[PDB]
This record gives sequence, structure tokens and C-alpha cells, in this order.
Amino acid sequence: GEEEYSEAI
Repeated sequence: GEEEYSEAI
């Protein structure tokens, strides 16, 4: 998920 990238970090 491109938007989940921020949440991933």
C-alpha cells in the first residue's frame, strides 16, 4: 500500500 508506507514506518 502506497498510503500504508507512512504507517509502515
